[PDB]
Amino acid sequence: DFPRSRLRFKEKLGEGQFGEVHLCEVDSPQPLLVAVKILRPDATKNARNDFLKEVKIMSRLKDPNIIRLLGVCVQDDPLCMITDYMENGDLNQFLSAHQLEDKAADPTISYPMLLHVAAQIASGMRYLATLNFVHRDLATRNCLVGENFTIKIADFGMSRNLYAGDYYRVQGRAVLPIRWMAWECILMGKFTTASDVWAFGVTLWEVLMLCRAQPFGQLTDEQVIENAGEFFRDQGRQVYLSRPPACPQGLYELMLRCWSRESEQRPPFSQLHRFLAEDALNTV
Ligand SMILES: O=C(N[C@@H]1CNC[C@H]1c1ccccc1)c1ccc(Cl)c(COc2cnc3[nH]ccc3c2)c1
Repeated sequence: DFPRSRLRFKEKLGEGQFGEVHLCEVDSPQPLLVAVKILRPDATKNARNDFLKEVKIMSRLKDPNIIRLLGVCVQDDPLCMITDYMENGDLNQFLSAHQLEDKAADPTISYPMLLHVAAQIASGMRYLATLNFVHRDLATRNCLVGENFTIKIADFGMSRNLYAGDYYRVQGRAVLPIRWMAWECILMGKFTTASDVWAFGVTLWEVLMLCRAQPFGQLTDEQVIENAGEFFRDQGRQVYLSRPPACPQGLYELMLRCWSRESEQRPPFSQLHRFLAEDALNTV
């Protein structure tokens, strides 16, 4: 374990339902930067329980493209959770700050780098699928960026003010990221690896949009939920995200497969990874 006194708190990186995250320095790792989650100052008994369960969940996750648990604070110390610090933060904010490189002639990013970003996400999801672990909230806002466009999948919950518009809230119900959700999730509220594939399709759409636009952004929440009904009724009235400017038709057809009505017809993450890492390179 690790002593809290050995951590040197530098800045606040975020705040959630049952904890808050700080950038810390460590001078005796056994000047190293890490991210540390601690209880909120109004921490309840309920929050502490959720914190302990989060540690158990994160102890499971061991993959280059999933955030990893480096340690926890000592038994006697106030609770903390330590992970790698991803120095470029939020993938949504990161991509937002770039535009697609102009081949003919302001930080930019190339189409092959967008493929590399998306492939890393697919590799992380491929790993989670081997654990039969369902993410339930895959989106660029839940991905983190490190050095050299390294991507790790995380999950920061559904309460951040910055992304409030990405969730549909009804009193007494689970909060729902409806614009990322497969039709069967919207109608029947249950999540699978196949619905993670659907969300990956939307996440891939985000990446190729350079996070410039909300999925179905000109449709209301009510219209997005009704669209799920049109998938169910299967009478050809359902609608899809449009092809991003940066997205070749061949890659768009991959995305459309992620949004297949039948869960079994959606590509597995192994197929998605292969396409993004290899096939798509002839579309450059
Ligand atoms: O995502 C976490 N927890 C989810 C929720 N439950 C299980 C787990 C999960 C992982 C992966 C997939 C699904 C769920 C989580 C927990 C603690 C900490 Cl400190 C961080 C890292 O925060 C960082 C690291 N670098 C940063 N740079 C700039 C900001 C920033 C924040 C993330």
